[PDB]
Formats: sequence, structure tokens, C-alpha cells
Amino acid sequence: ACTKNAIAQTGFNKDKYFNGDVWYVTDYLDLEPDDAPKRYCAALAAGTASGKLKEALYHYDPKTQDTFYDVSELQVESLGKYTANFKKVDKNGNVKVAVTAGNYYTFTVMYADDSSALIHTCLHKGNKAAGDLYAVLNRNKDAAAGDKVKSAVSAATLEFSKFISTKENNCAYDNDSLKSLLTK
Ligand code: HEM
Repeated sequence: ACTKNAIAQTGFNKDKYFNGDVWYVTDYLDLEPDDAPKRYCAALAAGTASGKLKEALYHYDPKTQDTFYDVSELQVESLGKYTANFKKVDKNGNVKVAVTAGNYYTFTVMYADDSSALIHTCLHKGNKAAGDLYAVLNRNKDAAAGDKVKSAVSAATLEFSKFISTKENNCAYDNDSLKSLLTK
């Protein structure tokens, strides 16, 4: 089950975060034992498309090759805290699994600057358990976590040493599909 009421960044700059560009997950922390593989690739685009706040997600397990995209419509709960639906889509935005009640995630931006961010998400999918996830993001897929984001991890009373890096997994991303999925 999820247990964290993540606190959004003071003074969060929504237009800078939701600028239409891509964020790569460089490190992740799942608080639920065996919720996450040990090796993963994930990225997201975030932007406003025709007045609607959107995310597009990509997940890839580099061992199994399991791959899926989602597009998400975000509703605002407060500054930097959202509830997102999700429909599963192919990389061109064709619907595979429609939006349905009880498929949603919460999404909280705990820290962000122009290049890095720390987020929390609680995924609810049907009758699946939930679970908390933290992710360190960067605009550069190859960037080591720096001092602004590692300090934010400590300020959230977390240990960065507990986070699992995605860097040793040869992750390759279709940035074009993530950007175009924002419109879908
Ligand atoms: C970047 C932030 C992330 C968000 C917002 C997020 C959101 C989601 C959503 C919405 C789904 C369900 C998709 C669908 O069924 O259509 C999902 C599934 C999944 N995510 Fe994430 N995810 C994120 C990052 C990650 C990371 C970094 C990992 C682990 C390394 C991870 C592991 C998983 C796994 C294993 C599933 C499959 C769950 C299942 O159906 O049994 N996710 N995620």
C-alpha cells in the first residue's frame, strides 16, 4: 500500500516542468519489497497540449523486453501534486487499454530545477496492491545525480544510497514518440 503524503516543492514552477520536453529516470526507490525489477528503463514527457495538462510515459524492462507506453491526463490537487489517469497506447498513441476508473497514479514533484527533479508516484491499477515509488529525473539521460537533487532526497528524509540506478542497462529511448504522445 502507499504510505507517503509527498510534499510538493515550495515555489514549484509548473510551466518549466510541463514544457513539452522529456525527463529520464536515472535512479528509483520503491518502498514495497518486490514491486520493481532490479534493472529498469523509464522516461516521461510532460507538457500542456491544447490547454490540457499531459504526461506520456515509457517503461522498458531491459531483461524481459517488456515495453509499454501510456498517456495520462493530469488533474490538479494542489501546486505540484496531480492525479493522473492512464490509457496504455502503442508508441503512436493508438489505444490498447482505455482509461478506466481505478487505473490512476498520483504524481508529486518534490524538487525540480531546469535539468533535474525528484518525484513521488503512487500507482493504482485495478486490484493490484500499490505501492510508493520515488524517482530522480534528469533532462540528460546520462547525467549522474548532482548536488541539488541529492540534497532534495535527503530533505525528503530518504537515503540516496538506497536508490537503484538505471545507468547500466543500455537504455535507449524514442524521444520523438514521447513528445508526440503528449497530444494523444
Ligand atoms: C517515472 C515515473 C513513473 C510513473 C509515473 C509510472 C507510472 C506507471 C503506470 C501508470 C503504470 C501502469 C501502466 C499501464 O498498465 O498502462 C506503471 C507500471 C509499471 N511501472 Fe511505473 N512508473 C514510473 C516509473 C517506474 C520505474 C522507474 C519503475 C521501476 C524500475 C517502474 C516499474 C513499473 C512496473 C514494473 C510496472 C508494471 C506493473 C504491472 O502492471 O504489474 N515504473 N508505471
